[PDB]
Amino acid sequence: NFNGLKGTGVLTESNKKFLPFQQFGRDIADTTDAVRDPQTLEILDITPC
Amino acid sequence: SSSGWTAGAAAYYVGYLQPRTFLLKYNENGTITDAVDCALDPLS
Ligand SMILES: *[C@@H]1O[C@H](CO)[C@@H](O[C@@H]2O[C@H](CO)[C@@H](O)[C@H](O)[C@H]2NC(C)=O)[C@H](O)[C@H]1NC(C)=O
Repeated sequence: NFNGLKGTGVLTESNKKFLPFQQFGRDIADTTDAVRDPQTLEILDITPC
Repeated sequence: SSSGWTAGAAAYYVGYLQPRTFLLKYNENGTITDAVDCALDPLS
């Protein structure tokens, strides 16, 4: 429930760099892939298992 | 002083914005590298 992003998946570790204002990653299908954890700042790739 | 002032060179340029459709080509990172306008050319 990361801030209003309901869904089911596996929160792995990724290696992409975010700009200071960009928060939500996306793709062609407009489904969120990369979300930055609200309390600690890092990258968590979202993949359905 | 006021009657004749010597200062360094400077320049400021002003343009004007008009509504258009753009294409943006994102890099492997989040930086925007190229942009293409549509109302410029037949090839565009
Ligand atoms: C995208 O970002 C990556 C790193 O986040 C850049 O990769 C590094 O770029 C510097 C500067 O050119 C090099 O000194 C490093 O050797 C690069 N690292 C690797 C592992 O290759 C990359 O240049 C950026 N741009 C693109 C188009 O990928």
